[PDB]
Amino acid sequence: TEFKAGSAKKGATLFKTRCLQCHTVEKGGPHKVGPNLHGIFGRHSGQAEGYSYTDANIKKNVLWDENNMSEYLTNPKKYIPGTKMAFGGLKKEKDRNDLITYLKKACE
Amino acid sequence: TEFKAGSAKKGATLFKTRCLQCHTVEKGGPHKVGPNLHGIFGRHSGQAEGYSYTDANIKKNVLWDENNMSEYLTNPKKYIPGTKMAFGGLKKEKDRNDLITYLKKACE
Amino acid sequence: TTPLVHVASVEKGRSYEDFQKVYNAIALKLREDDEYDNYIGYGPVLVRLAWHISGTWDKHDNTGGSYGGTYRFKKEFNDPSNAGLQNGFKFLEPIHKEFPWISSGDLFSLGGVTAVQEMQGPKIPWRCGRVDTPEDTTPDNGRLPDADKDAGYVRTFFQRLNMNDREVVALMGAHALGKTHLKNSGYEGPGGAANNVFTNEFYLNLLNEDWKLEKNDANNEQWDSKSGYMMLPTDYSLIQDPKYLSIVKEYANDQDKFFKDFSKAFEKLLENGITFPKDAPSPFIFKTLEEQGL
Amino acid sequence: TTPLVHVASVEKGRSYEDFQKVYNAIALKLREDDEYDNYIGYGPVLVRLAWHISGTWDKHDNTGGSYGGTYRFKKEFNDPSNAGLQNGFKFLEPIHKEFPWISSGDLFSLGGVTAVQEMQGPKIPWRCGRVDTPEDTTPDNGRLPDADKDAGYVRTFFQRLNMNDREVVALMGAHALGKTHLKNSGYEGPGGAANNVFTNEFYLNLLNEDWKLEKNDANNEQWDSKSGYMMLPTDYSLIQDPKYLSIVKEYANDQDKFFKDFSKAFEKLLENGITFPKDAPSPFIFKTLEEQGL
Ligand code: HEC
Ligand code: HEC
Ligand code: HEC
Ligand code: HEC
Ligand SMILES: Nc1cccc(C(F)(F)F)c1
Ligand SMILES: Nc1cccc(C(F)(F)F)c1
Repeated sequence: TEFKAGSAKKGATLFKTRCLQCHTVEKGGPHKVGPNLHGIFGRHSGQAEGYSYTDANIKKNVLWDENNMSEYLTNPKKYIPGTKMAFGGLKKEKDRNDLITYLKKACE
Repeated sequence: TEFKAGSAKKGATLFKTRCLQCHTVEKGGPHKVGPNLHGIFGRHSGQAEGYSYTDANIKKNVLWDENNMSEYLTNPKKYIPGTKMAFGGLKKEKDRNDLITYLKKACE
Repeated sequence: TTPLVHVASVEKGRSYEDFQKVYNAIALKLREDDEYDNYIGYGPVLVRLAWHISGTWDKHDNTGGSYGGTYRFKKEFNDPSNAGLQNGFKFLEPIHKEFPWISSGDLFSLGGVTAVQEMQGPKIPWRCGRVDTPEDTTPDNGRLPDADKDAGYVRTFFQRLNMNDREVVALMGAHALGKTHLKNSGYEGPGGAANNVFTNEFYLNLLNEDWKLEKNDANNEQWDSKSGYMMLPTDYSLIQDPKYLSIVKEYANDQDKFFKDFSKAFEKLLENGITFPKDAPSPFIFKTLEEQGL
Repeated sequence: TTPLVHVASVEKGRSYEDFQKVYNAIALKLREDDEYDNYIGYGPVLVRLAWHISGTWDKHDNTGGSYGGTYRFKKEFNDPSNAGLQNGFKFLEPIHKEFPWISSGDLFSLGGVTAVQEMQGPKIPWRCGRVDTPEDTTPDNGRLPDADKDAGYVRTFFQRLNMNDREVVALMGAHALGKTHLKNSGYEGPGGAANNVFTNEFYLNLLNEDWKLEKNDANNEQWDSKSGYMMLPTDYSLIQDPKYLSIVKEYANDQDKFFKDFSKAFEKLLENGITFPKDAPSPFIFKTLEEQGL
């Protein structure tokens, strides 16, 4: 795949430091600043029930996979103009591989 | 110091892949494309015995320490305009830190 | 005798392109050293640094201020109010080596401007020409504000920096960035979820979160929310004061307006005490890394 | 119906500034991903990719070439002579998504120009206008040269690309870059010590190294030196041929002249088969990251 593979332990520390303040992962986890991310892979954007998305996120209507995730996490406002996710972006490839690797298993 | 002691093992892998093709480090090691680097720290630039330097390396006359070595390795022809050392540069700080740490020990 | 005047003097032969490269070097090191402070990064401490070297100013006799770059001297460097700013100075140290021509004052203020812009904040116009002054011009400790105070104290303090209500509430929005560290100031915790992106979250959290006054592990009293956010007593006093409250509500509803006002007050903060000659260059607007294709 | 015509059409609403940003993105990833191929970096493989997409050109019917960007299709993708170029494609794909307005051909060729310049090579003027063409226009396999040949084969092959003796010897200087990999081509080893910095080393090592003809572990034969360098049989044929030899001596003695001739030949290579309109803009000379302080 275009997405290689990274460290799941490193990804975990990235998520807790840079993602956890807005996102929960486990099943039944509460919506916070951002939506719960369980089952995010294999789901179209803006379709988690209970969370109020921007029109931009919903209209984007992309099927989340390892690749378009990487693109989105690099620069969220560029991939989805008008999104309300206030994030600096993962500017390092390895960090993106590491986090997406962790995120895949964590949101099973 | 401004320079920090990094990983000597990582510095060794850095040296093997990016330096060794032009430099040896152990005592009395042969001159190749570039000068043998034994006792480089605390020695003025262009003082290795038997090697033919450029007159830009000599006229620079810098007392090599861990600080100005970091500057040199970042960009050789910027620190010493006219050197015949063709090397891209260690652009990452951690890489420089690691390599110097290895080079400190290896060139004793 | 006679009032102290600090005249902006451009570094010899330097122009916009020179300072854009200083900006870029700061911005790149920002992105490279992104692990600092549990991946908050160096952004927030750089704007706190610009504020602390500027916040020493006294309008009455033009002592202190960003002009002299006196933070490089021991007395100011070891000010208890500056605890934790060493990291920001260490950060800029290699930058100054690469650009030895730039004055300390210009480097510190540019650091704050660069950090704000790279964190997606408003563009902050910046002017060069600050000049290093001797060690004996270094301000005494105690000129920076204390956190354990009320709205009256805030208003009175900022009078010394020639700042009005609208200016102080705007500047205070910077407390969306980073966090308080127990080892540095005796307070602990972030003010919100978005810690290294410049937004109006400080104002929204101030009136949308439920706050409780508690004692932290240093026995200092701070306002805590159930979401895990904190506010300093001086921050919370902005919604106790009726005049401050109306402005807080304005910015909470209009981030564009907050950006405009912050940009003005922050530049004013960084330029307090400086006399710009009539033939001095127009202020610089630096391009971000993203604007350069990065 | 004669050779078909490929008309350069500038990407709608794009100019120098847009392509410089694509340049920067490629250039920044080149600096970041420094571990690839045991710290050689992606430079050499991007140069090879630019050459391989261009080297399919046939002057007689104007098939192949960089214009159509047909390497993105399976047939040209799995060309056994392109073994290893997948790494270059994967390097460029995230950048393609960042600037989806750019044609595949412009992107592949620009990668080559960026790699050469960022490896401290000469400036290479680059023109936009290549346009993506359907899959049925994809060149069949077998159009690229065989490395196990002599000077006569090399001279005749390059006539198909409209290159003369001086152009071919200049282009071949790029074989100072990177290395042969046994798993890709059946050949193993670098050609010199300076593997990811653009110099005239190819010509110097060709003349000053002691070469011996040997079998490698793939049972192919190559010229090896005791210093641990290798030369392909086609490369060594440049000093077996009298006309090639004099030009080789020339570039060995004068890197400046080599830089100038390589720049011309590489641009011509990347532009073979393309018809540029009268109202077409002048070619771009991109600034390096170093020049921009990026
Ligand atoms: C708050 C400060 C956040 C941080 C830090 C991160 N995310 Fe986020 N995220 C946030 C919001 C408010 C939204 C909704 C945006 C909108 O326009 O509605 C999101 C969205 C996402 C999504 C898409 C969810 C979906 O389409 O159903 C993903 C996949 C996502 N966020 C992931 C993510 C990761 C991996 C982060 C850190 C590395 C991260 N986010 C940071 C709020 C915030
Ligand atoms: C060839 C391709 C080289 C590579 C790769 C590296 N170096 Fe180099 N180096 C090379 C030459 C030809 C010279 C002499 C320059 C001159 O003008 O004479 C040098 C020089 C140095 C020096 C200075 C030695 C002195 O002043 O006595 C140092 C300290 C040095 N080189 C170190 C070094 C390191 C650490 C490298 C990789 C990380 C490296 N060099 C790469 C040739 C080449
Ligand atoms: C325009 C900028 C600005 C202004 C004005 C400002 N601050 Fe803050 N200050 C910051 C930023 C940004 C941080 C976060 C630094 C970090 O995360 O390392 C900070 C940090 C702090 C800290 C905690 C430092 C630590 O590391 O624990 C205290 C205490 C503080 N400021 C007090 C104040 C008080 C009191 C006022 C005014 C009454 C004030 N500051 C005004 C920008 C500002
Ligand atoms: C102007 C550029 C250019 C031209 C022209 C060119 N090459 Fe090379 N080629 C390269 C570069 C750069 C590499 C090293 C790439 C790497 O290290 O991944 C390479 C590598 C190779 C390899 C080894 C690839 C591997 O990974 O094992 C072979 C075989 C090869 N070239 C054959 C040829 C032959 C035969 C010719 C002409 C007769 C030719 N090339 C002309 C740029 C060029
Ligand atoms: N004192 C202070 C300083 C910066 C940020 C904050 C926070 F974000 F926590 F409000 C508070
Ligand atoms: N293809 C290639 C690549 C690098 C070096 C060489 C050598 F120097 F061997 F010619 C050839």
